[PDB]
Amino acid sequence: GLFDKLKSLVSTIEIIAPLSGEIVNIEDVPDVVFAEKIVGDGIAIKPTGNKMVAPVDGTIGKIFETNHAFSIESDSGVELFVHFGIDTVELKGEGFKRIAEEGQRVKVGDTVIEFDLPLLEEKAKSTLTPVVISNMDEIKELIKLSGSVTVGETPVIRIKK
Amino acid sequence: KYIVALDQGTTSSRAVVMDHDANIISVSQREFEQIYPKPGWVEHDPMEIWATQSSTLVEVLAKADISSDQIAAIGITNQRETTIVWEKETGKPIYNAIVWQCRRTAEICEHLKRDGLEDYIRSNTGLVIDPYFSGTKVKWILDHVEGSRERARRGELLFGTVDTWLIWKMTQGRVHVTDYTNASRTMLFNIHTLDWDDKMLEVLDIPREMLPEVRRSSEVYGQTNIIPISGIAGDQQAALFGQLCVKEGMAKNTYGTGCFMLMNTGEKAVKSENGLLTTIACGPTGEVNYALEGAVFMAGASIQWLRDEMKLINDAYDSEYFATKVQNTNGVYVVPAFTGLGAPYWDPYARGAIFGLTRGVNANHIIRATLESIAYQTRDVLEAMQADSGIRLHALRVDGGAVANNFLMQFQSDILGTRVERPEVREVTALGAAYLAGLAVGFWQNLDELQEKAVIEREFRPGIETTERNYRYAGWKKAVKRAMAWEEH
Amino acid sequence: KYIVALDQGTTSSRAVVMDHDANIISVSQREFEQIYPKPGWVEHDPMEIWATQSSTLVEVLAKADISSDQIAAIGITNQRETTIVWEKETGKPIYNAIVWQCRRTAEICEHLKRDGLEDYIRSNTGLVIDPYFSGTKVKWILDHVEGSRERARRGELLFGTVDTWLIWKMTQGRVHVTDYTNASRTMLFNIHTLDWDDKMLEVLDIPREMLPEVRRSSEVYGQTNIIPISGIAGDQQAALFGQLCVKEGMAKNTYGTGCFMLMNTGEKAVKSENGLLTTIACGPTGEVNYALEGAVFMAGASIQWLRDEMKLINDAYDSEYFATKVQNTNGVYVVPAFTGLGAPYWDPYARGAIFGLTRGVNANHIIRATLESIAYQTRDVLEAMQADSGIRLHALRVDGGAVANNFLMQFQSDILGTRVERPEVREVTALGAAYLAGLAVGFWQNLDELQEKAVIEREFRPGIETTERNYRYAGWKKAVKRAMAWEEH
Amino acid sequence: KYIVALDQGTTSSRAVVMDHDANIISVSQREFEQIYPKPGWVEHDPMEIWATQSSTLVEVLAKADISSDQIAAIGITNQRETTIVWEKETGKPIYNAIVWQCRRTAEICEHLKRDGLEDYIRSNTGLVIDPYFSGTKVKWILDHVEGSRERARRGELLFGTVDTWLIWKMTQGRVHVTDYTNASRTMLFNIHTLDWDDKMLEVLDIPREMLPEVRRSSEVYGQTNIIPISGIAGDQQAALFGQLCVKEGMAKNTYGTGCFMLMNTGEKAVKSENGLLTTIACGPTGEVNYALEGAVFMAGASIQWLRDEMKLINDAYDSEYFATKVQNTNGVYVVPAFTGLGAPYWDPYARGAIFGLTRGVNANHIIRATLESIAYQTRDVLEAMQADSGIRLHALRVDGGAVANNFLMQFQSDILGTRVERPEVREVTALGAAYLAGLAVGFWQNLDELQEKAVIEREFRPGIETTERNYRYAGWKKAVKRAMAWEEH
Repeated sequence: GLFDKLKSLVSTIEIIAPLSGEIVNIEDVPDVVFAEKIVGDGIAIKPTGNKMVAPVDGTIGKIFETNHAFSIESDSGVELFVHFGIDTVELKGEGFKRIAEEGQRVKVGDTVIEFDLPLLEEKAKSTLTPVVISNMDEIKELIKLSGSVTVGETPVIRIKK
Repeated sequence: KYIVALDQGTTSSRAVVMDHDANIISVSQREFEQIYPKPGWVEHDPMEIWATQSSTLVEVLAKADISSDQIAAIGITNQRETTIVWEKETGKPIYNAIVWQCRRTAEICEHLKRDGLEDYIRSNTGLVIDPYFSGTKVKWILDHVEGSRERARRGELLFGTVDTWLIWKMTQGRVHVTDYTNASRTMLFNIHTLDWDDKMLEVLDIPREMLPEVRRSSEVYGQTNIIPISGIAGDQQAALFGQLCVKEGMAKNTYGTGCFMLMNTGEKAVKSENGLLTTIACGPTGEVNYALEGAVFMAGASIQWLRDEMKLINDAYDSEYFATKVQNTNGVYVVPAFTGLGAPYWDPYARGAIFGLTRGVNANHIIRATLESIAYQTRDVLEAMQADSGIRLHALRVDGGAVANNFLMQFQSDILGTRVERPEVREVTALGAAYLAGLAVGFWQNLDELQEKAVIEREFRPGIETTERNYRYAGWKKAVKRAMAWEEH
Repeated sequence: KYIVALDQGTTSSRAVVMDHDANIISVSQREFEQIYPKPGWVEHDPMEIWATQSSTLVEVLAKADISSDQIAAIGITNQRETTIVWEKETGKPIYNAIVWQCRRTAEICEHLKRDGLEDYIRSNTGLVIDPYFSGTKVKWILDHVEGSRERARRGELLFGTVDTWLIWKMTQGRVHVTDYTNASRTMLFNIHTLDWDDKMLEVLDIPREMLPEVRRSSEVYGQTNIIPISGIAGDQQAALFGQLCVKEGMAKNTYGTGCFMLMNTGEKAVKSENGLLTTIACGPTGEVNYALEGAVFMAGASIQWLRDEMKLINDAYDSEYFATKVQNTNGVYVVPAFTGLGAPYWDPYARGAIFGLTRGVNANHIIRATLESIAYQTRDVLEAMQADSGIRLHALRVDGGAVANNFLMQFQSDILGTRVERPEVREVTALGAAYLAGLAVGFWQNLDELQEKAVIEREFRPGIETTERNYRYAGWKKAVKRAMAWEEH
Repeated sequence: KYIVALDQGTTSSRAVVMDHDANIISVSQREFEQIYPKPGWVEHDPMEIWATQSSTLVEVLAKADISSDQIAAIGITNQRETTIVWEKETGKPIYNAIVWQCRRTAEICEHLKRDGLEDYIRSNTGLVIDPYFSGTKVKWILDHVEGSRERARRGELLFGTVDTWLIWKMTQGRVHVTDYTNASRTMLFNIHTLDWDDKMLEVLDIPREMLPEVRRSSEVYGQTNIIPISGIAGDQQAALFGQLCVKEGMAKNTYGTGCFMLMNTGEKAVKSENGLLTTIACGPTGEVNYALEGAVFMAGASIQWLRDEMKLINDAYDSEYFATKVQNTNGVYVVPAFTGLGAPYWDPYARGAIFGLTRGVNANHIIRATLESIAYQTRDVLEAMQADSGIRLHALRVDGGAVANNFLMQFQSDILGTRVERPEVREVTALGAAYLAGLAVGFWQNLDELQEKAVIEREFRPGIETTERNYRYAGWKKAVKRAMAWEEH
């Protein structure tokens, strides 16, 4: 069964969880540009269910052509980068159906990419998904949350500007 | 007053006039032919190297109306390794300059290995048995011309890399001198004893009568009525000095004809075990320090091949425009092993190759792959550098003609996953030779009077595309493994 | 009266009007896009294949003011293998034509081998498990669209190679027919039983409801208000008929997009053991003969890549001028495996490559090496042909667009060390399909009324340069061994 | 639901699918040949115009899976003036479309002047005796084919500009209709009486039997099983509607093959005395308004000549890169009078010319001068516009394929010394024809529901270089005076 045409229980910048699962420290992410804050700073997520969603209300900057990752620009002047797993361009597409469009206006919770996690756990070297602010010069304070998150629902980061 | 620097490249001759506190007051570039007799072979005519480098010297001053009176000293930077043997009386070579690039002496090199002289030449020269160095190149000139090894002991003919050929023409024959950085490169000079190694000199049947007086890189060597010649250094070793690197762990990478990455290792000679060289470089006062080195033969020269031979671009500068019109190379790899590989691979038998071609691959996919191979070669030596030194670089200070290209610099920081610090005087090879010269004449007294000038114009950081750096690099290492060992022997 | 031939190529659509005793009275060519979704992939839009091939038909007649009344019959030649699945009611494909070139079904092909179905498909189809054939291409379309294998049995969708798509559009849906030469190519049709093989049809889960009525190559199949359609043959099998080859041991090589060499082997199916195909071709009256085949995927298409993608030449014809400005390729080899190799190698994983590059290699060295790889590929299949047949050819009768190039034809006879007989009507693919059509309508009654037309315009003989043919070819076999197996799987 | 627009250009065929409130949901472009029989002559094949425009229609819907059911209406925009005469039964032209560009009827034009019919044709058609209009082009087809003026009265052959040829092919022969904007262009139609002028029809011996039913631009004309055809307008008159210009003094300039500047002048026909045209355009509900017009024949077509004939650029888009590499044209002027001048000059005898060449003028100086002549031609009509209207424009609202070029747009505002307002949907010719169609079907009811969509993406202002605008323009007016009257007569 699938509940997408079914109504949902809706209800100082917060970055809402692009996907569900446990929040994991980015320095536990086994690729040093993430582990050492090089490309940006934020958190990681050990993913548990099949979609990747717009983490803020803003425009999609770019979806990588292999579909595993995307860039978003919030209206509050923030730029996030969500990348499923590590070295995931090696898959050449396998496991990822792109849903949103390259330069599209999205509101929070809007699906942007769907994925096939059973495949992706067998094949990708790591499934940990970095969500990082790549805009980090411009933001003054970065608060990092913990524990379980649910896609489109739970807050992961609190940035102040 | 001013300092004149005489920069003599692989493909050009540059002379630049400099005032007190490094301002480029005047410059002159003059190109000369590259001679290719056989495919693996490269060659220059020593007379065209002299014709351009002398006329460049007379240009810069005239441009700025200056002559003798105002110039404190003359420094010299030069392409390293290319051997020249000439006539002492006349001033006429018994052959063309065989270039560093040239692969003809690979046959000789193979015998030196089949003997067992590799652990010797490694541990006393810091070098590797390759066609690249002058050692074998002299033997070849000797073995092929008639008079040669008898006119040799009788003393009518002289050896020289480009630093000693240019001063012997500037002082009308008077002084015949090298400096330590250039002699380190010949494979005839011991790097610990700091004098010509004579097991080498034996093995290659070179008479010791041919050789120059090896001297410091900062010392008045003679005068010319061009007036004192006080600095000499191999071009990449003067680029390291121009970067003011000069201390332990300080490094640069120069993007010229080739890419040469060097790290100063103090007054210690470190043994490489990841394919690099142990060479000599200068310290803060022009004294022998050592340095680790990775040298890749083709880099801005590949961009020159697109333009002149291949005719795909018109300006070397139009490669940035066409490379950034396609987002990727569409699986295409250019391996620029036009004169062997070298780099960490050594192997003189690889020739150039373009891999993974498809029906929709266009010219821009080739142009971008050519620029991209410059950044993949830099990563091959950089990780050999880091595994050798035990130091991880957190920025790559760069210089050379090619760093003016923003796509290449950025692509470079994405594939490395490190920052790339570009300076605003980018061709620092003629500054390290001006500094070595100013110091020996008292025009400067030392490097701290010159800290201020190193001003980083731009710093490139790894953007989000750095996440694919190991997928793209793995493709290059497959491509390289197929260009290798093409030529038979 | 006249015969109209409808030649539908990989890259173009040609219709030619012919009078009694083969005079080309009128012709029309119309190009269409080549679609490349992924790198290894090739694709056409069936509607552009129909748009051009219909407008070409309406061109030729108008040019010569002719319509229906004067035309005895219509023959059809077509690019072989490219699968099309469309809608029976509407006349709308559920996907683009996946071309013969396209390599996407290599994954499927690998499973058919890991089962053990290679000795089966070899011995009952005469073919080889490759992405090249339509068998696997249909499975892919089926497996990827939604409705597919249920609309299949329910009979709403139809399979077709280009011969059956064009007639189903010409007879408004009425007749759905193949001929024997085109069906031999699909890997779904038994070549001994002469009907669809149903172990194959099982294995690839294709419903037998999709398939056309396989018929003779010379038979009225239906009428169109374009009037009878009486000849059908795969383009290379109609080139063999146009050459009037038709008897045991008679062969030709066509230089079109690819190079296809075929030898008629009578009413015997010979088993290849040197990498070739056993296919079906016509006899003197349009009946099933067999033929040996070597098919190399890139030949005039490589010359097309120099011109459109690579921009090195402007006219395909200017490749002769620039190729004969350099005397040799200076060690350079172009391996044109843009969509795998195939040829005698099969291996879908090789991509294109240019080897042995040096600093003085220029654009003309690349252009000449590209033309030279067409002659080295022809030699790879020709000696596989000779080792298979047990017959040595003492001349190579050739045809195609590329034989207009004298450098290539001559270089071809030097590397082969055999004569190369060129005819003066060079594009004989649309004559074999006109002959098959004239015969079935009584316009001709038989081939002997057409012997006279084969007039060899030029015969190329091996000049003194044939003495290096095995040094140059050995270089190619080294180059091919390095382009192989590039793509991972 | 959706509106389909069928845009048929001089060089291409475009069909675009549009939802409610103008979103481009899908688009299709398809190029076709330009035929040049003699030098001054231009020509198209009506069958290729139909072949591409029909296949484009079947593309857009398939791309977006849509067919008949969802489409409210079909609007039509077309290149104006090009005459077509075909066969009523068959649907076959007695000749190729003679294009608006084509100069063959200059001989006829010269007789119409030597009579004294210039004050007549000026004051009743708003036009000027030129080869540009269809009037003389029909006479030429008639006078050259055999049957012609007897099959004419007998009614077997029909006249048509591209709007009426496309609908006669869409309604299988049923409706034969023009709209007012397209008929205004033929020089056979009175602009005050709003019916075919029959002193003209006399003079050019055209039978009134050939002519279409002239109708409104917003009216259902017939249905097609493509379903109602409700909008028709000449492409530049639908660009003016797409810009929502529609009121007195509202203007635009479109940069397509040529540059056409038009200003709506209400329900008044203004007499030009500075070389312009008085034409018909639409009002807010699709009714006859008048408009002033300046038409220059070459603009994006010149950029197309650099690319295809001249081969200097590869992409029309690379002209911006190469034009902004030189800072000026180094005295060079390109006068693009490839098919006469026209513009304010009229004179069919001028051909193209490049002036003021020097030894150091390079390809970029030519490329930049070509782009610059587009902005100098726009200034020639703009000041003719301002001197005619008595209104000074304080911004130039622009559209077309060429406005994507920032150098041209900026250079345009510097030479004009006015702002240049660019919109973000730049190809508004297919929107004016969608609006005319939506309105007549009730899909929209009127223009105010569409104000919101005109959103200026960028406004170009005159930078400091506008200070030399009259020095640079004076050079152009010298260049134009020398290209004039080249061809003899």
